[PDB]
Amino acid sequence: QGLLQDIEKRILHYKQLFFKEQNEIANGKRSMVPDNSIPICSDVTKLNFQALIDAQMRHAGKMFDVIMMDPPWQLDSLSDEKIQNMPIQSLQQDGFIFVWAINAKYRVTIKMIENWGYKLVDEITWVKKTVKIAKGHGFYLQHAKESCLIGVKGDVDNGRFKKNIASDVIFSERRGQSQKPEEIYQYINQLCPNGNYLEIFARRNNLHDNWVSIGNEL
Amino acid sequence: ISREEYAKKMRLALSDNHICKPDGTVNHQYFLVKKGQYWGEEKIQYLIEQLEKIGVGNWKQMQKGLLEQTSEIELELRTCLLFKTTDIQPYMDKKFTKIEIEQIAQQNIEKAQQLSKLKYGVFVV
Ligand SMILES: C[S@@+](CC[C@H](N)C(=O)[O-])C[C@H]1O[C@@H](n2cnc3c(N)ncnc32)[C@H](O)[C@@H]1O
Repeated sequence: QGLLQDIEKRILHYKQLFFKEQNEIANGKRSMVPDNSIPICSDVTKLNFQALIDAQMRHAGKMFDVIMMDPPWQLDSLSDEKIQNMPIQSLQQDGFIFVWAINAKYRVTIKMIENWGYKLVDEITWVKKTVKIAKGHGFYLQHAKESCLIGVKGDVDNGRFKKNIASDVIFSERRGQSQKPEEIYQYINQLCPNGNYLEIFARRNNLHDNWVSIGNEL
Repeated sequence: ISREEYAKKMRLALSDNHICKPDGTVNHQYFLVKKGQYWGEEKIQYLIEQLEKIGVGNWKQMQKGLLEQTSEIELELRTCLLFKTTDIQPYMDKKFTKIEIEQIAQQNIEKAQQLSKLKYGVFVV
């Protein structure tokens, strides 16, 4: 198909973009990650949850007002007991906790946030639009949504948490699955604006301003 | 906005050396490239320093020492950035010095300007 000059032409072309990007990177090119995300790459197996405690408490008299997670359940295979052992008691003193629960673990998570001492009160429901419905193989029913369980503990009667401000229904697409809708952080803002946030088991696409994101893929 | 210094301090307090720049601002350079393929500032020093004594074309010899991981074949590829030339086939197999590199650039970076053959900050052949 006469392509020695074809394959040699793409090489020097592809090398130019490297040469281009590797220059822009040196020209102060901005990545998409906002300038207030606090990304921490670690494995929650080996992390010191007193280094994150001692720091935040010092650089902010508060603790975390909202806690997110989307843990990975063995069905990158993190065991059920080792997630239950993450000291979430000491990271959060007063606020809410948002944890995403797939259907195989929907009951597991309710047990999970209760041993940590919270109190189930709500559940966000993220239905999937085709662009307006999802098809998911379930053993008993077709799955068309994922749930994000909401627990709470402490005094939320402060003005720090705007009550009656967000819904339980979300209508985003299946963007880059497994990725969660960005509308959650907007809801966490309407609930609790300008506050200390935490998102365990997060990725590049989860970084936001004021969000402390922990995840071994950052 | 005090969230800036709060974001500035907490990044300094806990983030890996790569993810956070010494001043404390987010260093996007690591975030722009996928995975842990970002070439550490230390790694660049390591390649500059490994390359001069070992020499170009010694990649089979080159991989074994300085870069603990198996480096991508790129060592040829990255070197071009140091030498400011799209085709290092002229410089290949010649062992160089750690100081010689920059002199090579200024001439080619100048030549490519009078040759109009300068793109992306590196002499294009
Ligand atoms: C199901 S995902 C959660 C993704 C998240 N929903 C998001 O916003 O995209 C699981 C992620 O947890 C992170 N992770 C996996 N194992 C981990 C571990 N053992 N310790 C810490 N983080 C881990 C990895 O990024 C993996 O990408």
